[PDB]
Amino acid sequence: TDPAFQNLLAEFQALHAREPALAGFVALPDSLTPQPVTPVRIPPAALMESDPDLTTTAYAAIRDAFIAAGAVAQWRLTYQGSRLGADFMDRFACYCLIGEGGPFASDSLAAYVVYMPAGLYYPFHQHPAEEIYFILAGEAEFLMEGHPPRRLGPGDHVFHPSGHPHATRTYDRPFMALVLWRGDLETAPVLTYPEGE
Ligand SMILES: [Fe+3]
Repeated sequence: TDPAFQNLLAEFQALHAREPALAGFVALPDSLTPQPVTPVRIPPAALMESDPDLTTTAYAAIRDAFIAAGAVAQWRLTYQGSRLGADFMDRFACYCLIGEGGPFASDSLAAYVVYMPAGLYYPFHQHPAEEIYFILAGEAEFLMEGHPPRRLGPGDHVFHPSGHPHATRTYDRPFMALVLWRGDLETAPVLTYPEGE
């Protein structure tokens, strides 16, 4: 429906295809049932739209498209009643494209955008889905329990085994990423340390 979302999908489908780490993770079913989205705006959206420093190589289209459908997105508010403050809540940017709260439905995958501004810590978090982080724009640090950290640029990617604690920290750069889920799509991410860290 909303042509913002229309263009987005199409930018999704084509990158998926061009990118082995995506196409290797999940097959695109081709073949997604449309569903209405109730818009929710949050300040992070503003942030994403505004950020002058979401730099790329090969991934401007999708990026722009992510931005464009931002106006119509269901912005999420995961971590709501946690230990995380508005500091977090008003900076951490996420919406659904494929799945719950997104314009398209699927039993096989979900797809998302993550934005984070500079000077932010995304604390250690976890979920049942298997995960891929494909970076579109800027750069950030990726954290994963028991592995050395990785600085992630564009077209870089990280795999998250099930339940595996992972974190992100931005320094002076922002980033945007495509995030794909497979497996248990229904269980929302939770903080690994709801009281600490
Ligand atoms: Fe995750």
